[PDB]
Amino acid sequence: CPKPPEIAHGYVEHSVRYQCKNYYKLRTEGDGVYTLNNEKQWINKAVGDKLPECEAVCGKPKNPANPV
Amino acid sequence: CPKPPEIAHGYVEHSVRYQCKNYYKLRTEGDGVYTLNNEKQWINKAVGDKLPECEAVCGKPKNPANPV
Amino acid sequence: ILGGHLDAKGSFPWQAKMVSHHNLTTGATLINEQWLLTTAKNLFLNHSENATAKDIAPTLTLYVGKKQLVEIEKVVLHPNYSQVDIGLIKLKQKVSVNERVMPICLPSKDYAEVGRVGYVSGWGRNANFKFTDHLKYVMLPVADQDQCIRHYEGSTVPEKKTPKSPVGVQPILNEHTFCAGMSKYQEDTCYGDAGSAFAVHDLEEDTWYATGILSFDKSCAVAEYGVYVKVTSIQDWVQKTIAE
Amino acid sequence: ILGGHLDAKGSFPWQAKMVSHHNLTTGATLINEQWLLTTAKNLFLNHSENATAKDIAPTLTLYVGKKQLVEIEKVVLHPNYSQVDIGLIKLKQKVSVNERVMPICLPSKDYAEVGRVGYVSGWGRNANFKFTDHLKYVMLPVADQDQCIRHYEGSTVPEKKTPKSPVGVQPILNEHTFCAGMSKYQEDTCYGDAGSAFAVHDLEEDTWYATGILSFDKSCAVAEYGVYVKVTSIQDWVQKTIAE
Ligand SMILES: *[C@@H]1O[C@H](CO)[C@@H](O)[C@H](O)[C@H]1NC(C)=O
Ligand SMILES: *[C@@H]1O[C@H](CO)[C@@H](O)[C@H](O)[C@H]1NC(C)=O
Repeated sequence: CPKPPEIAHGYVEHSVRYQCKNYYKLRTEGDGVYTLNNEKQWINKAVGDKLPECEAVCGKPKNPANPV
Repeated sequence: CPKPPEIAHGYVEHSVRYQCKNYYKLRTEGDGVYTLNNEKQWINKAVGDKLPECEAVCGKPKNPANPV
Repeated sequence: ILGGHLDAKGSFPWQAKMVSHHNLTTGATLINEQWLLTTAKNLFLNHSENATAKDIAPTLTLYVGKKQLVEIEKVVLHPNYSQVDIGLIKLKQKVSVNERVMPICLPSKDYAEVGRVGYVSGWGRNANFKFTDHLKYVMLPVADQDQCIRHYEGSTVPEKKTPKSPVGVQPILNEHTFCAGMSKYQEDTCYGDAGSAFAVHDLEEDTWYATGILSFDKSCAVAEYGVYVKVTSIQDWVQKTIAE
Repeated sequence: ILGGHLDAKGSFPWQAKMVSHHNLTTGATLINEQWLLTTAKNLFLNHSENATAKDIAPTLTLYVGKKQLVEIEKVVLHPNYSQVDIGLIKLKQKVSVNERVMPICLPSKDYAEVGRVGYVSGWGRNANFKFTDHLKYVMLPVADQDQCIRHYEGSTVPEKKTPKSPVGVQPILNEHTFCAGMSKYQEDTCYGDAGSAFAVHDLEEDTWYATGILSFDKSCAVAEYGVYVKVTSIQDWVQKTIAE
């Protein structure tokens, strides 16, 4: 959504890809891609229905101090 | 949809894959995968926003006649 | 169809049943989601030779699958239908394709080799001279072209030909035509089988192809061969007419 | 911080400002979305030695980024804070990480080599003995451990030590500790800079690491070195305390 257009005699399988905003990183054992199956479930192959996490990035200042 | 769960400090990009039911075949120059961009547009890379078509399969009878 | 087999499994989803306004039954062949192949003689049934294409279309009734009515938009006679007994029917709506309704493929190869076995389905008359109640099919082999011309005409020479048709009425025979002999018994095509496809099963691709459209359907097992229109000889006109 | 530079670009998003209930300012270091490193002496400011962790936590005020208040859940003193001047602060809520608020990484390597230059940011007192209005930083090199022990104590030998601290008050020096000498002038750390990180910039990874936490912040350019807690010497206790 917003609703992919439907085609005659066709059907859509919905995929979703998780990504983290700044200033975060994706924490997951899968590739972040989840596909919706018949059971209203977004399934990754294969961390299962386990969703990813967005962890903060350490020690990457936007404006680092002047070098030594 | 039905709504992929949201994660904190994360976001989703929606993909969609077109496939034809029986007894049809997918007619498209792309791979049938369309990604939703910022402009509410499902874009394939790269047939553009051009949607696929489902064409009927000829000469593949479900119960063919007894062989010669 | 005299003798043969009952289409008990529904193995010819491209077969259509056409009915004229005086209740004569003929055949047509779904080649497309919107188009069907038939013979010009079928379309001129219960008409005068003066009728046009726009005159014929409203007077036709067409069924596919299991007695499923489909609305006709127009018909397109072959520009030379006196030698190429062929017409095209276009439906208003794309027919929904399933296990009972499915077009046959148009061939890229020439399968009309003497001896090749093809399947002919048909709603024509049976051994009792009655239109069949259920769809029937028969396996027929392509016959020698010169022996066929010799049986229905005088000889290969134009200045030596005579009627000689065991059914009286003469078939159209020329370059666009091949014949199909008796299978192995006295089973054959008959009145109303015209418009049906001489279907060839390409075992290399496992695909069924319309190699011919039955034109002469009056050799009701008393003449030797039925006469079919080579689909490869009209494929160019068919693709041009479909668009549009 | 005496002398040094103004944090004009906001280059230390891990720096936090802690305030005691009697308006003394000290430092803390964000190492996590919920956890901060500081010194035990900072937490016992304006308390008695008899106070516990549950006593200290409600009396603290903590700011990150641009004067952004963050609620404290609890504090965890190091089991041996008399030799390892370290405490951990846990926030009730994960702080939102942006360009003004961001944790520093805990190092996997030992960077505390004699001569390595690190950055120390701090809200401590300046040349006028006043708590600074804006965050300042200074670049300091790691000093020789034996020369440091010799300057603040008698010698390396335990049975030969004497006070001798130019500031009177003695720093904690042991195996968990390294020193940082004067940069090049009379600029140094001072009262209130404790709890801040001796940050090392790993040029191979382009990543900033908390190599030390400033413990002894009373060598206000009249004694030689500040004394820092090796983060590598407490990393095991830190990871265990975080969970949980
Ligand atoms: C119809 O007949 C003429 C004969 O002069 C031939 O040139 C023309 O190509 C034929 N048209 C088609 C579509 O076969
Ligand atoms: C605290 O001190 C004791 C000294 O007996 C030592 O064994 C223990 O490991 C220390 N704990 C930590 C967490 O460093």
